[PDB]
Amino acid sequence: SVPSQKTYQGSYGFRLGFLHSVTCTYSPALNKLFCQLAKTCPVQLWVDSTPPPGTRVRAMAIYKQSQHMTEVVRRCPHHERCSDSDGLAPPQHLIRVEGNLRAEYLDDRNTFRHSVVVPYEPPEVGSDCTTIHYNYMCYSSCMGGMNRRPILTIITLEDSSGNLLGRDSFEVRVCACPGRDWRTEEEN
Ligand SMILES: [Zn+2]
Repeated sequence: SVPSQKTYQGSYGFRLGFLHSVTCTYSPALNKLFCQLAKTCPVQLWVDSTPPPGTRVRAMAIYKQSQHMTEVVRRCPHHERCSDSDGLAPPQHLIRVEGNLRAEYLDDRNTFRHSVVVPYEPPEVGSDCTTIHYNYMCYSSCMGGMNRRPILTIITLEDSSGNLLGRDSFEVRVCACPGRDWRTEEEN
């Protein structure tokens, strides 16, 4: 199957935000994030009202192109074996959450898809949003992995049972020079 990618603000008015940037830059025109391998990618979570205690935030990657959407996105044969473990993320997972000991990594028993989920934290004092720092652990160009195929990251706001409360998404290109590729794609 293929996880839904339909934007859904839900009852809490959930949506993502990105900084204005290089190692990580977001293009609103392309709804696409360009980043270097294993570098911090700040993603903001915005809500109109605070969701219930127990709400969680999950991130999962899927291939963007129809002919590849059914294939599970995972790290390539080289990166899954480089022992760059952080102590929590399984080595096959493309997406990691940085600096959160409550992050949980899932390998779905029915879809076999990977995801990382953390508890939703309401904004701190003096802040209007919550920021999650993600890392992408394989290049878009990795052979035997994404192999130049574009991916989408789907972020979902879920209740304590895992039911859907909100959804947003963005394309991602993990590359050596985000700045250059961003300009090229904006141009085209
Ligand atoms: Zn790789």
